[PDB]
Amino acid sequence: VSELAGHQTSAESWGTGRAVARIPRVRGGGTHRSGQGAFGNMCRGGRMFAPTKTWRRWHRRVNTTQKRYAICSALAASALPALVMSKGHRIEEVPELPLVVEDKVEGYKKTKEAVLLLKKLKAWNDIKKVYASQRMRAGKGKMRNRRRIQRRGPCVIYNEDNGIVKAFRNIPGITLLNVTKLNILKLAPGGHVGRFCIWTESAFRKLDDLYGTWRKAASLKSNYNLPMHKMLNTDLSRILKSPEIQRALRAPRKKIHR
Amino acid sequence: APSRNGMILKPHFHKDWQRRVATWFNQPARKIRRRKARQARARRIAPRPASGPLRPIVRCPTVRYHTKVRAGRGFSLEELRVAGIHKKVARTIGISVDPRRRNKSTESLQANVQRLKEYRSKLVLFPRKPSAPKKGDSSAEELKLATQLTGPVMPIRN
Amino acid sequence: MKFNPFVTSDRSKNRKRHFNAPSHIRRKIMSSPLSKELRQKYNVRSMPIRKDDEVQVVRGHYKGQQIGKVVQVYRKKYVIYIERVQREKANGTTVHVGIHPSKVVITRLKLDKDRKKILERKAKSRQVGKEKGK
RNA sequence: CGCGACCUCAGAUCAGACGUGGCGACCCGCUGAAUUUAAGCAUAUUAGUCAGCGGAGGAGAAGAAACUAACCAGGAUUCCCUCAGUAACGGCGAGUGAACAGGGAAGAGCCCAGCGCCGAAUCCCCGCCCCGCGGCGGGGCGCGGGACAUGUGGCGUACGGAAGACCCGCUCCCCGGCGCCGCUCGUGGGGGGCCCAAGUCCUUCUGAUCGAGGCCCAGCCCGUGGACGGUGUGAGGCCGGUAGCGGCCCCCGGCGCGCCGGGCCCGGGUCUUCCCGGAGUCGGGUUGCUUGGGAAUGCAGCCCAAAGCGGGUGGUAAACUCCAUCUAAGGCUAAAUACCGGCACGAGACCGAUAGUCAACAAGUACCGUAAGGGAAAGUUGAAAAGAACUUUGAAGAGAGAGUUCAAGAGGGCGUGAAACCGUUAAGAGGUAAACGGGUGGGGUCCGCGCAGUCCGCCCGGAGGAUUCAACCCGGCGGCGGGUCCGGCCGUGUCGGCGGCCCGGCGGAUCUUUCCCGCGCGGGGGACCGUCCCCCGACCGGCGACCGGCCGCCGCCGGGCGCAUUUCCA
RNA sequence: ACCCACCCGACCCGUCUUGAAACACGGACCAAGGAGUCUAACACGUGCGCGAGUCGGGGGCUCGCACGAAAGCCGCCGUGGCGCAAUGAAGGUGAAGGCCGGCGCGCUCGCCGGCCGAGGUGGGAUCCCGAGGCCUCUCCAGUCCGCCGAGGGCGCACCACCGGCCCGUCUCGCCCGCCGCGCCGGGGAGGUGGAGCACGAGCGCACGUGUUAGGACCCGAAAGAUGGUGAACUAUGCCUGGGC
RNA sequence: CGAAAGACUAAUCGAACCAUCUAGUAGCUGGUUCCCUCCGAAGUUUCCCUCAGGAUAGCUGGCGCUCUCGCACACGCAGUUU
RNA sequence: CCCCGGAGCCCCGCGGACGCUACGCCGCGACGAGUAGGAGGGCCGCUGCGGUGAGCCUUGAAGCCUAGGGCGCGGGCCCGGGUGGAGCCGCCGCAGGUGCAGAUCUUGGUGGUAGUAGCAAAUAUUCAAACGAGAACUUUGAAGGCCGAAGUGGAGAAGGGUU
RNA sequence: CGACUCUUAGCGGUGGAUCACUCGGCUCGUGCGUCGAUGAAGAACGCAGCUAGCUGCGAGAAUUAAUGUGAAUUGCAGGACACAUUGAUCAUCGACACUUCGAACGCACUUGCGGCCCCGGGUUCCUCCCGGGGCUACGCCUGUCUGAGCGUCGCU
Ligand SMILES: [Mg+2]
Ligand SMILES: [Mg+2]
Ligand SMILES: [Mg+2]
Ligand SMILES: [Mg+2]
Ligand SMILES: [Mg+2]
Ligand SMILES: [Mg+2]
Ligand SMILES: [Mg+2]
Ligand SMILES: [Mg+2]
Ligand SMILES: [Mg+2]
Ligand SMILES: [Mg+2]
Ligand SMILES: [Mg+2]
Ligand SMILES: [Mg+2]
Ligand SMILES: [Mg+2]
Ligand SMILES: [Mg+2]
Ligand SMILES: [Mg+2]
Ligand SMILES: [Mg+2]
Ligand SMILES: [Mg+2]
Ligand SMILES: [Mg+2]
Ligand SMILES: [Mg+2]
Ligand SMILES: [Mg+2]
Ligand SMILES: [Mg+2]
Ligand SMILES: [Mg+2]
Ligand SMILES: [Mg+2]
Ligand SMILES: [Mg+2]
Ligand SMILES: [Mg+2]
Ligand SMILES: [Mg+2]
Ligand SMILES: [Mg+2]
Ligand SMILES: [Mg+2]
Ligand SMILES: [Mg+2]
Ligand SMILES: [Mg+2]
Ligand SMILES: [Mg+2]
Ligand SMILES: [Mg+2]
Ligand SMILES: [Mg+2]
Ligand SMILES: [Mg+2]
Ligand SMILES: [Mg+2]
Ligand SMILES: [Mg+2]
Ligand SMILES: [Mg+2]
Ligand SMILES: [Mg+2]
Ligand SMILES: [Mg+2]
Ligand SMILES: [Mg+2]
Ligand SMILES: [Mg+2]
Ligand SMILES: [Mg+2]
Ligand SMILES: [Mg+2]
Ligand SMILES: [Mg+2]
Ligand SMILES: [Mg+2]
Ligand SMILES: [Mg+2]
Ligand SMILES: [Mg+2]
Ligand SMILES: [Mg+2]
Ligand SMILES: [Mg+2]
Ligand SMILES: [Mg+2]
Ligand SMILES: [Mg+2]
Ligand SMILES: [Mg+2]
Ligand SMILES: [Mg+2]
Ligand SMILES: [Mg+2]
Ligand SMILES: [Mg+2]
Ligand SMILES: [Mg+2]
Repeated sequence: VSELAGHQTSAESWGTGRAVARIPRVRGGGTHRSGQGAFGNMCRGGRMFAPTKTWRRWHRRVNTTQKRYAICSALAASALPALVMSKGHRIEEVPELPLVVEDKVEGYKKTKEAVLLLKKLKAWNDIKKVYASQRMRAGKGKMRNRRRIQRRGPCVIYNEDNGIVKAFRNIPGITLLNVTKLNILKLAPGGHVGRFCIWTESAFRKLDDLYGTWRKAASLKSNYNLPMHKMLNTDLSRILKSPEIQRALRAPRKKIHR
Repeated sequence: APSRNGMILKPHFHKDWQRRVATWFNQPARKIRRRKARQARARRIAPRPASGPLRPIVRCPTVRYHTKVRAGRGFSLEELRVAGIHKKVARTIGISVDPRRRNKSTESLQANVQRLKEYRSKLVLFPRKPSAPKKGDSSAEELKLATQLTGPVMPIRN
Repeated sequence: MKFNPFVTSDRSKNRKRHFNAPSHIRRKIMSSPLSKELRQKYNVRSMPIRKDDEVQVVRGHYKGQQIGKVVQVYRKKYVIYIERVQREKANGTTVHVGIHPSKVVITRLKLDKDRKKILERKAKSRQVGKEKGK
């Protein structure tokens, strides 16, 4: 809010003794606004309580190493179709979920080419859905240039723009990310981890260089490895009915004395 | 009031700080602006190093920084004299000259000299007209490069 | 999307720019399309409509095939009045119902030197687009 | 008793110039509180801050050391990070509070006075001619005037300079014009103009559709264009736009070439001989302010008042003594930096008419106050005025009909139309004010039934009808699972190849300059070590990491199986 | 859930208050608005990333920013902060000890070789060993699997305690060192001060709660300051007219 | 300004009015906005230009941690008593 | 002295819920006053952003009304009918100018008071006629009255600003 | 049953909450970064066929010219124009124009007095009279002219 807001009067509070209510009141006149109360956050006119400042701490910051961890997590659950399906991405007829395309796609220069590529990969249903989602936003956003809203559709991770990003552009839903410049906000929208992705061989081969194996640095991000896992065999069903564990357990008391 | 254990602390919010708070919503813009102007300085000074002028090796002062080495303001007069450069010309071939620098130690003196010797070597002085006189370098080293040097010229490695 | 950073997308700023647009700009705004017979011939999509271009209404109540002559354009009100597109008041006197150029279609232009040249411009810059795309 | 020089000083509606006020976000120069805090209060603090006055510019101010340091030393100002909430100050309380060094943005340096040399070599102004002329300029020519020796101009200024001899090497820089060529980064600099994709397709709701269903591949078309807005609802494809190293037209800049007119005979080193610096300024006292600056950080008034191997500084006063380090008392300087005022743009996790600016509207308006000054309220018919013709009652306001509208249960302060409050209609009640908690009962209101609700679902038995199969084999397809790990792909741990090692890269304070290249160092080889890859054999976890056969089992399709089977139906 | 009936119960809320139905204050009614915020700084807790590190700023490199004033990257990656060292006003100093064998007279002192290498006591989650059983359809033999385990061990973390080390200081002592033999330098033993050491736990971000500094939960003085506007009323002086 | 009453100075006077410093300061009055669940006080300590306020302990809550054994196989602790 | 792809089962070690959102589900006990104050959980609630419901909406969104039907201990919510006429919501996260009975609170609106208090300073009105929809009040005539030339008469200054 | 009162609902009012709109704000950012004696800012008074205010303009007064645009403006009138023509209307804006106060400038603030040059009527330069035009501020700079002084000197 403006600093001034509310202090553009000369309101002296009438003292006590004139009945009334000890607010600062608009000095003088034969206007309507003539002893109406001012300043106080209760008062019409008045001044909002603890006004908003610019120097509120809007921006926040995050360790580099975490951001990277985040982006890994995200890329990992771009695989794992369950998650991607749970994030909604209609990915039923897609062929192999780290979904990589020849790099003639790098240099398409027309939408039509792009759209036909999606239909051949069977991603087109995601778009189809994006289209369908396109509907009006509810509330004051409307009056603030956030009037239409829709899904997020497939990402397309390209190694270099040889045209491509022009081709996939009007197709609603789609994003493009350079690999060498990934982004969480787009890989994991809403901070929801699954995302349907379409990689391009060149980009996809560049991942191991960008983030490293476990037994090699990034070799591109200075000094960086992928994170470690805290428990290896995530699938504990297999663990629990292993030999070695179920050998050594007391037997299950499961009768119920009521 | 204080309340049981924790830094007594004097914070300086007694004058009208709110009148004079400085917010950094500029910054990004300003990173952009400066950069543009930077790029435009390069494109102006076509083949000259964008960096600017060659600057000399120099030790920092004080028992602390002592051991580290920096860039200087410009090469001192002894150092030009010895390398065989006229002081008013040095400004014109991309050589920073400060004149206020004393030169105490013979070692630094010869280091900087060795820079200027090095520099003049790896310099591609264009001629005044396209019609070539002396000094101005050969049409070979001119066609093969009217090329800049991005980054400080002869970078000062400690 | 748009990309040009000197243009708006800004409900309010567009609307002001439309509602407080001046007449020579409202010429461009109150443009209407050419029926497919003309569209073929002149190789033009659309033309700023004018005082006596014959016209078919396409949408609304008056929606029909009845090729009326435009009577008058009321650029103040963004609206054109058309030969027989009218309704009786309570006292009998007829009144032209305002139709909005975009829900109309031009069936016969009122060609003069200037208009002819415009359609010659639009064809030209179209075919340059087609030659560039080829 | 004149005339003449100059000097100091007047007057002019003398000729031509210029300053005057404003705006004031940012900047510079003064001036300068008190609320406040210290739980009182006086120094301190608030604060060199508000208010006051002055003066600026697109920036200002600053700035080319009388600097820092004390190091192996750095090298104008500004700005950011850091230093540092530190050194320091402070009723050593509350509170205050920098600086160098280090890393960054940017980066640019200079000119006088003096000391000297040059016939004043300089300047301003008048008048004629040629060019040029909307930022009054160039060339020529005048015994045309003045300024100037009480000192103009070139050279030169502390980084040293001047003048001499002979060592060397050689001779392009500027401006006033006039042309002409390449339209010169948001990917054609700036401004302006005008143009450029694709459905109103088929049914169907609707008052009206931009809706809904469909359209040779989610359907047709475009899509470097699916931003936005408009259009009788919700629109990529109706219109404007949007996109695009897209088009044309103007106008303007900026740089490239040519010609003319002028100016301009403009170096460096080496040895000799000369030359060298800002006074009521420094410095001391002092008082007052000021500072973090503490026996005085700065700035002042007054008194005193210098020097030249001097002068200043060297964060504890003073003397002696070495070192260091600058050169004060004259001046100019872009650049990073600032910007709640202005012109013009974009954007927002902001506000949504008691909000948001006082102000969405004829608002700094109405109105108030003598005046300074104060200072509101106030948005919304409908898609379209189609804003209710006409009859009728009434002096009219008002109605009654009629009509427009999808709607006037939208009728010109008219969207929605809450509550408080009132009028009426209906129902119920009524001497302990009303209202309330718990417990029932009576009545009302609607809701659910039932014109049996006897509610379903298995399995079974029986009596009636019903088609086709289960069971069984045969053919095909698919799935699961499995071991012989059988054959092959696949990968973990180990061992063998020292095999990738140079046909495997990176790293290393491991070495070697026997190497190479560039100048004891830099780069590249070359060794060494660490780390990552090929080849086969063997053992083992045979791991959801897969194929192929084979086996076993499941399911599906199609054959046959005609009725003690098989489902259906009652 | 609407009305009505009756029995029983039943004082009007808000607030300060030892005590409110009060002859305490606020409140006729209704609508909308209306009060613990934000920045900074600490503290402790908690979540994440990394770990003797950590760190991002500030800057820079990548684009006309549609989304980007983002995101990514940097021998700047670390100038620098904070941490890895303390103590003393300062000059300054600055965290190890043991054993064994030998040489100096083992002198609980001085100098030379070898081995171990953060000390010890009590308690300590946990781990390890485990006599022994307890059966098996027979009499014994007898490997395998357990169940428990009397008893004994290594013992995290933390606590109590003892020694030990560094800095300051005292006491008392006797030796050693050299380019400078000195108002030099270095040690020892014993007390005592320290926000110490004694095989590291920090850094970055986020959330919370607390405590301040800020308008600082909202509203409230009497005052204080700066700079202006008024003598049309009124107070007095003067000028020029009127009146009784 | 006052033949003086602290009178008068534009309904204002023991210091006019207007605007700004200013959202001045307040140990003092007043208010301080949804539900359930759980635990649940103090009005005493010492110091205070302290006595309508703070500090400090006390009382409250929250967060935990280290251990303990009803898993036939327990040590410590108490508004008691002997 | 035999195998569960079959002992037939009160126990089954061959495979295992109808059950198992392991932030789930199940079983035993004991317990339950609360200002100031603290803490927990809210599938309580309000506005906006990232995600997400192939969500809802002119065949009717929001809002408003409701002697309709229900849920929830509650905060609150879901349904039915009406009105209205354009937008809105569930879930997972993020953000906050997020919940009112009071503050002699601010603004606006409304009651009771109440058809009440009041329309009582300066002696005074009456008769006829006109106009007119309409006359206690307008105008005309008559009568009775007053101000009583220091005026309720005629004229100016200041002030007003078209009266 | 009656009147009144209270309660509830239905319909009417009262009032304008709610919701939904938004040519307005508020915030952050970018680029320029320009006033004035050649009369600024601001003030006043004027100007439309019908116009009060707002806005826009200056006695050429809702605007002239010029360029670009290419048929309107529109509340009603009335008109023009040949929209095969410098051409409606818009926009731009380079030319032209810009009443009175105001730093405000002849002196005064009454709109009150003036001075001096030039023109037309008025004369027949006869001054008057009227009307018009141009000058008439302060401070300051360079030059010019005219001067001042028992200021310092020179020759007579
Ligand atoms: Mg407000
Ligand atoms: Mg809403
Ligand atoms: Mg640089
Ligand atoms: Mg005080
Ligand atoms: Mg106090
Ligand atoms: Mg006091
Ligand atoms: Mg001060
Ligand atoms: Mg000021
Ligand atoms: Mg000025
Ligand atoms: Mg300057
Ligand atoms: Mg200087
Ligand atoms: Mg620090
Ligand atoms: Mg201070
Ligand atoms: Mg000279
Ligand atoms: Mg189009
Ligand atoms: Mg629309
Ligand atoms: Mg659209
Ligand atoms: Mg002071
Ligand atoms: Mg000293
Ligand atoms: Mg200067
Ligand atoms: Mg409003
Ligand atoms: Mg309103
Ligand atoms: Mg308002
Ligand atoms: Mg509203
Ligand atoms: Mg409307
Ligand atoms: Mg309304
Ligand atoms: Mg309706
Ligand atoms: Mg309506
Ligand atoms: Mg209405
Ligand atoms: Mg009623
Ligand atoms: Mg009744
Ligand atoms: Mg009491
Ligand atoms: Mg009582
Ligand atoms: Mg009270
Ligand atoms: Mg009361
Ligand atoms: Mg409210
Ligand atoms: Mg923590
Ligand atoms: Mg604390
Ligand atoms: Mg307050
Ligand atoms: Mg606070
Ligand atoms: Mg106050
Ligand atoms: Mg005082
Ligand atoms: Mg008190
Ligand atoms: Mg508890
Ligand atoms: Mg309890
Ligand atoms: Mg009290
Ligand atoms: Mg309880
Ligand atoms: Mg509408
Ligand atoms: Mg908000
Ligand atoms: Mg209320
Ligand atoms: Mg009465
Ligand atoms: Mg009388
Ligand atoms: Mg009279
Ligand atoms: Mg009279
Ligand atoms: Mg309204
Ligand atoms: Mg209103």
